Amino acid sequence: SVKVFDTKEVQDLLKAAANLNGDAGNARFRQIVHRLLSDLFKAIDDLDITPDEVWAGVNYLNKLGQDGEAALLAAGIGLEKYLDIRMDAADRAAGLDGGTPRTIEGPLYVAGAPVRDGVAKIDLDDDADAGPLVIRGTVTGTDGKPLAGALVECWHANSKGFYSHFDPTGAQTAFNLRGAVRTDANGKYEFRTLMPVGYGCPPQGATQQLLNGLGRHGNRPAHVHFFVSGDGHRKLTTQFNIEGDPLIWDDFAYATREELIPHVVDKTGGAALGMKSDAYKEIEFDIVLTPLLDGRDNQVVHRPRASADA
Amino acid sequence: SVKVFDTKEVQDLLKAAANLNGDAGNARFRQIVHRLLSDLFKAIDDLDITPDEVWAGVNYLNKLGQDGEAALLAAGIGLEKYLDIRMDAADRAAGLDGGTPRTIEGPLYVAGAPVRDGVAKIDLDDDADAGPLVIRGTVTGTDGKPLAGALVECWHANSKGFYSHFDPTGAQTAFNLRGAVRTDANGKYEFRTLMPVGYGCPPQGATQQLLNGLGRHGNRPAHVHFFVSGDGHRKLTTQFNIEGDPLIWDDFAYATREELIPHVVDKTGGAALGMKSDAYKEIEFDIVLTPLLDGRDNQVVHRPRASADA
Ligand SMILES: [Zn+2]
Ligand SMILES: [Zn+2]
Repeated sequence: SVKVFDTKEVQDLLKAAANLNGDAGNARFRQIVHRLLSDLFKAIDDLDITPDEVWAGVNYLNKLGQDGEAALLAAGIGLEKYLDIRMDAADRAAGLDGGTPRTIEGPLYVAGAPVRDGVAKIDLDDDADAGPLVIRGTVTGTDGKPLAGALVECWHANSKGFYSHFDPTGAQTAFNLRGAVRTDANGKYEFRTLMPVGYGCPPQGATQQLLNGLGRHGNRPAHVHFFVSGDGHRKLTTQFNIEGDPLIWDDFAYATREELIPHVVDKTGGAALGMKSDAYKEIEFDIVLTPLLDGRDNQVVHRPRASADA
Repeated sequence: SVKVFDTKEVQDLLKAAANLNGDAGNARFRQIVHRLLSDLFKAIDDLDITPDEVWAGVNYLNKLGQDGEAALLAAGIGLEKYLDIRMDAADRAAGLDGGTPRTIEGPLYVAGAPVRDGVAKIDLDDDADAGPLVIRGTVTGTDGKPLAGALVECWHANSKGFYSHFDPTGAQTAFNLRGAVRTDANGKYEFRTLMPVGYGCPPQGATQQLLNGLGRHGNRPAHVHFFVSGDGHRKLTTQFNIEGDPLIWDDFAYATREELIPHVVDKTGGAALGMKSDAYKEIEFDIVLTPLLDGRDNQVVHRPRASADA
């Protein structure tokens, strides 16, 4: 067995490849690339990764991008959760850890949903196998005061586990099961929707291929995603899990938090809300936002996101 | 900046994501994934890589695979050269460092070229801007005796810097500038071709995008690729560079070696050889192969490769 990482030839190659001694340029980017390349080269050296293994990994990266799944893989190997862990640690160090917990966004947000006042009905497509669901709650700040005019956005899957704009069967209308509500004067919001079923990775796709190699499933428990925002407060990325889903603590993207599992309550009187049956389920999901730090939101995330027109 | 990498929560997440403790999955694959993931998480912690930075990297991985350029990036950030450095070290440790030096294959080999005995004309398409070139040499073993019936394959670019089967203009015939010759009884091979000009990355592609961010060019000096094989000997991947190219020691893929820069000789008498002018250039490139180690070729590489019919 041979080791070459700590040799002058290898260190010169890394310096050249990242252009550390180049003209003035993007020093931060060169610093990051040098670190990632150095770590990769050292891992190849330490584990004696063969050329055949490396070229299989290179081939995998081609498939990953061809499938458009790099952000799904980021969820599946815990990187997305890891970013939340680092934001959580920064919040604890600054006393901003008293609100509704964050969790991962996932890769399926779509911008452009219509904003309603107080109540939105977001099931645009018929879904016979999904029962009616009312999600409602109150938004407050950590101080305790309800927040009027706060913007509550949600998105979730249908009974086949698919999201609109990402449904491979093409069966969904634009913005089905996606919507936004401005809270009323008492901080209240309400979504009228249908019950989600859990998501699973595209079985032929790159993420599931890698999970298969690891001996891992690619499934998520049923859940609903949220963005919540409002004047004077930081933007919350969160979700809640559907109580009783047996995958709730075995999510392939590691998103579950014990504070984010509200009760599912059987109700009647559905016709008064325009639901499709008298019997329906209600989930009360109250949300607590944190104030800005020095007038700034130190944890909002910019990433590529889909958009569409109504 | 927070430091969370060493915490139990993060170490547990890494063990889960790579399924180190599961019964299922490929053991070697889980080990490699855990190492790469652990190193990535530590780098993010150490350099305080922001979520915005991480998601830009994720987006880049999508573009890289969409462009089909993972193998081109592997050459461009020195990973392909690095594999050669590790193979060279193994050969030194085993006493097998006495042949013509290896260099990188690159991503543009195509299997299927018609095999000729002794001499092959490989410029099938006219190319007015490239002058005539003869490449000839003798294949020997490390003992200095000629190897008869050894297979010498070469491939190189036209005057526009493009290879057949990878020419985005579609202008080249199958196997243009791609040869395969079996050496004669005296070990000799000869190719009659045109002079290559250097390759450059697809300018809108992912590899050049990353190089642009580093402040690096994506150009190669003019060169000719070789595979050389023969019974009882290991398969050699190598190249030679055209003497005098201004980029000869500034290859973006770091492939140049001092032993692989043969002298270019001005000749006359081209018409008798079937060349398009009386004056032509000649390059003598002798090749030394190494015998098998314990009956096996311990350095042959299996990677995805194109193929075509003549
Ligand atoms: Zn989801
Ligand atoms: Zn080349």
